Amino acid sequence: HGYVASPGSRAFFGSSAGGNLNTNVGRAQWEPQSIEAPKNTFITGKLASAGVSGFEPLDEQTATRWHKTNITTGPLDITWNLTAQHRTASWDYYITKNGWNPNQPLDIKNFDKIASIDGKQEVPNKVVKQTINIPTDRKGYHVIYAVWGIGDTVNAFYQAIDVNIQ
Ligand SMILES: [Cu+2]
Repeated sequence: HGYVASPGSRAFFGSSAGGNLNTNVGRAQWEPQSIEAPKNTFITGKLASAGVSGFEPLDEQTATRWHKTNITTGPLDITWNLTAQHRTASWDYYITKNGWNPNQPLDIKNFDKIASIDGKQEVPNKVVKQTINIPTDRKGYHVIYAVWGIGDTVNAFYQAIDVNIQ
């Protein structure tokens, strides 16, 4: 169990630690760490919730629905907080392509992978800090999809992150 705290994930921003910067986020208000589903679950319109019961409100998709963190292209620091550490296989990061439609359901086919970090089947610390590169053809509102792949289960934790790139 874990979430991306910086830049705050869509779920995390629904919690008090995240400033309640997103309203009406279902279970994400209280447990943004709990978006767990089998690996390689990428159902169109169900990326933000990973299809998980009680996280459905996260799947709404419009240009103005969600709070964005202002960022630049180039390096971006990602910080996870893990409420329950688990042996880890992988950390994968995706971002929406230039030209994507922020008023349509999220579809993984409209993202590129932009980073992949091997977990080495070790147990990470409670705070995990990684740096990924945001490609320079992205500007304005984009969604980063951060996926923590568990080493000793068939599951992963899924974190959609709303950013405004300038
Ligand atoms: Cu867990």
